[PDB]
Amino acid sequence: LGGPSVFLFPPKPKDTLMISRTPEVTCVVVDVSHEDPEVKFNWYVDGVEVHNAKTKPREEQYNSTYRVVSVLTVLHQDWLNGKEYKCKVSNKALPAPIEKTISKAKGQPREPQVYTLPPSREEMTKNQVSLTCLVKGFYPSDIAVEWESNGQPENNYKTTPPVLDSDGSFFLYSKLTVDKSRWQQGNVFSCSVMHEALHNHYTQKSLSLS
Amino acid sequence: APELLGGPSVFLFPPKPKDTLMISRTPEVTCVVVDVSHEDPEVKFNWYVDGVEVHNAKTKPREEQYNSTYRVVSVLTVLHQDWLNGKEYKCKVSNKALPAPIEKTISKAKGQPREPQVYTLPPSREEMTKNQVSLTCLVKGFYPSDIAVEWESNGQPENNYKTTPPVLDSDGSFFLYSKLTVDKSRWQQGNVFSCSVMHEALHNHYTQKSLSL
Amino acid sequence: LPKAVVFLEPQWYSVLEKDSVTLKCQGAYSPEDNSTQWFHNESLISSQASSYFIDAATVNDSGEYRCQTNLSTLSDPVQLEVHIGWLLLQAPRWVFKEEDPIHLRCHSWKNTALHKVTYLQNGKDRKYFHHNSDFHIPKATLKDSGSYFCRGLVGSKNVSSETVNIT
Ligand SMILES: *[C@H]1O[C@H](CO[C@H]2O[C@@H](C)[C@@H](O)[C@@H](O)[C@@H]2O)[C@@H](O[C@H]2O[C@H](CO)[C@@H](O[C@@H]3O[C@H](CO[C@H]4O[C@H](CO)[C@@H](O)[C@H](O)[C@@H]4O[C@@H]4O[C@H](CO)[C@@H](O)[C@H](O)[C@H]4NC(C)=O)[C@@H](O)[C@H](O[C@H]4O[C@H](CO)[C@@H](O)[C@H](O)[C@@H]4O[C@@H]4O[C@H](CO)[C@@H](O)[C@H](O)[C@H]4NC(C)=O)[C@@H]3O)[C@H](O)[C@H]2NC(C)=O)[C@H](O)[C@H]1NC(C)=O
Ligand SMILES: *[C@H]1O[C@H](CO[C@H]2O[C@@H](C)[C@@H](O)[C@@H](O)[C@@H]2O)[C@@H](O[C@@H]2O[C@H](CO)[C@@H](O[C@@H]3O[C@H](CO[C@H]4O[C@H](CO)[C@@H](O)[C@H](O)[C@@H]4O[C@H]4O[C@H](CO)[C@@H](O[C@@H]5O[C@H](CO)[C@H](O)[C@H](O)[C@H]5O)[C@H](O)[C@H]4NC(C)=O)[C@@H](O)[C@H](O[C@@H]4O[C@H](CO)[C@@H](O)[C@H](O)[C@@H]4O)[C@@H]3O)[C@H](O)[C@H]2NC(C)=O)[C@H](O)[C@H]1NC(C)=O
Repeated sequence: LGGPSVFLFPPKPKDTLMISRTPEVTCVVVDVSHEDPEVKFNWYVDGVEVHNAKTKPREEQYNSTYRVVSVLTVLHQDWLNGKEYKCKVSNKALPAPIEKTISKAKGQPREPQVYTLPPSREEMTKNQVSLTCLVKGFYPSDIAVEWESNGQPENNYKTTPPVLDSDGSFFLYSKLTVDKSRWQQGNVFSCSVMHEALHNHYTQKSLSLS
Repeated sequence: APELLGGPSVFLFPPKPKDTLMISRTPEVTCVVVDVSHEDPEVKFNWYVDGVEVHNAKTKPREEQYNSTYRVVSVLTVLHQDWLNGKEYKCKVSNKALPAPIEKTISKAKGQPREPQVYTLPPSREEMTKNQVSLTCLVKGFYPSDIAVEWESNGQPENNYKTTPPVLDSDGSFFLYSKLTVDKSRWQQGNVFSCSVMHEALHNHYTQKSLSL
Repeated sequence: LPKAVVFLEPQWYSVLEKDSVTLKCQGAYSPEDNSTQWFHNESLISSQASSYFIDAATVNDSGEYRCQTNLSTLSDPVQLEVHIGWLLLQAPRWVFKEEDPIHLRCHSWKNTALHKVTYLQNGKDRKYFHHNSDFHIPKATLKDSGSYFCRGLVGSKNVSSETVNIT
């Protein structure tokens, strides 16, 4: 090999769900000499040239080398429908242009099932309490889960990364903590789940005592 | 074919947590070496237990081709206490196809060892609609990340289950969940199950908790 | 009687192992029996070759090399510095100052293919290269007082050269 390198990035998962968010696949080119800093980007969607579709570039200097960045905004549907996004970078010091395609995970998706699992008496000794919320049978792994406690974004709550199941789907927990008192003296919460399934790529499940 | 201009890399993997914790299990650390030169194979290793070599016994190759290049591995049966104590195991691969040898050194993570806490959680009512509920057991507040987990029902073990790897907890500790897939009935019919947790900070490197209705 | 003179081929005084070096003992010999004497650190060695050939350079082949003959006084000395590595920064001399383009070669063990090579001075990247290539300098300048060392990509793995002081 030897020459400029090219990396293609996809859009942020959450950006691809909230239509109010602007997705964008990014095509970075590194190892751009100071001798031939000319970088020609050509983008292609499902085979045809997107031309501009409003694609944007411009260069900067790091090591002692150059880095250019063209960026194509991805149309939600398109992206979600599995359209393939190709980026063709071609430098002068490049014997033949480099093509990089990226695309949303292939295969039919699956509606993530959410279940709130209250803490265990055995742990009702300690001062804090392990609230939990597993989500399983969803596909793909593109998911985010927060915790609305009082119309707020609670602090100390850890979530695990999805793990492949036997089906083909994935699952993941989300132990949310809270001082005993809180839950103790009867309070409520809910985990937020976002997948490319749910009515509006959104669903929430509540969990309190009783 | 595979051009290899470059020192066939080396990878060294630690031993399995259980094997380390069960005094009847032989934990072996392995030094895998890939990209071995067709025209320059077989390598000489060198294991340095915290300091000194250990040529004697503690050795085990057995070449084996692959993609289009060979692959040699060095197994080294450890010393439970040792390992579980901090012994830094070093491996040094030398192929006449490198300018010099490569030294990889792996050892048990350092930090105040922590005793876990296992809690078993019954599936959520809302899941009863399914033809398989999910017996879920947590495992919080422990360190290091090494640990094993299983499911005892009664006299004999389960398979249908998955576990997420440790996750650094907000308090420098660790944790995880292991979800069990049983059939609607099996659970409902009141059967009993046991989350089998193996870690170092255990009264006997073993604890438990049963889950029933 | 004149002194024999030892020359190097290639002209690189610092080299990697596996490299090939050749020490030639130029000069005149006696018409009656003309053997040459080579001296490694003022000591002999299989005495003959008008051109002692160091075929597979290793660390030990390092030291002061001198040569003599049936009609020459002990040659002046020549230093051969042999190192272990993937890369090596070469140059006739590191003590530079004026009117002379600083020639810096980044050499790779066994001459393997080196790419995306950088030339550094004080842990700072001074020059990048897509494919390995020597690092010269237009007009010598007093602003070249530092510590250099190159590094790049042999295949897909990184390699570096021991540091040096361009004085
Ligand atoms: C042809 O030959 C081989 C094999 O052929 C083909 O096989 C098929 C199946 C295909 O999947 C490919 O494997 C391959 O095409 C091929 O690959 C070999 O070289 C690559 C690198 O070039 C090796 O990659 C490394 O993989 C390890 C993990 O290895 C184990 O775990 C993986 C899990 O994905 C398994 O797939 C492996 O088989 C290994 O198995 C383990 O075996 C142990 C024995 O008991 C066991 O204990 C393990 O549990 C078990 N795992 C299983 C099965 O569960 C990674 O760890 C390496 O990553 C690190 O380096 C990369 C750089 O490449 C970094 O990006 C990354 O960050 C890692 O760096 C480490 O980061 C941590 C912090 O996170 C630091 O603490 C570490 O210090 C740091 N390490 C470093 C870099 O210093 C890496 O990906 C691959 O494993 C090799 N295969 C084999 C035989 O194992 C080979 O490339 C090909 N020839 C050619 C043309 O190149
Ligand atoms: C000299 O310097 C160059 C610049 O590097 C500089 O990095 C910074 C951190 C400095 O501090 C210094 O480190 C240094 O000056 C070097 O360029 C680098 O080259 C190497 C290869 O030689 C590249 O490595 C591969 O990187 C990819 C991806 O990396 C991601 O993560 C790193 C983590 O830090 C980021 O640096 C990087 O930018 C990548 O992700 C991040 O950028 C994306 C694009 O901007 C973000 O995506 C966009 O995000 C937006 C909002 O943030 C928006 O949402 C948009 O929609 C979205 O597209 C992205 O979000 C962000 N982080 C993420 C991921 O979330 C790796 O995948 C790859 O890994 C493997 O590599 C092997 C072999 O290559 C391969 O087999 C595997 O298949 C993988 O590919 C490598 O790690 C590195 O990315 C380059 N850095 C830069 C500038 O991008 C240059 O090489 C140096 N010169 C030399 C050769 O000496």
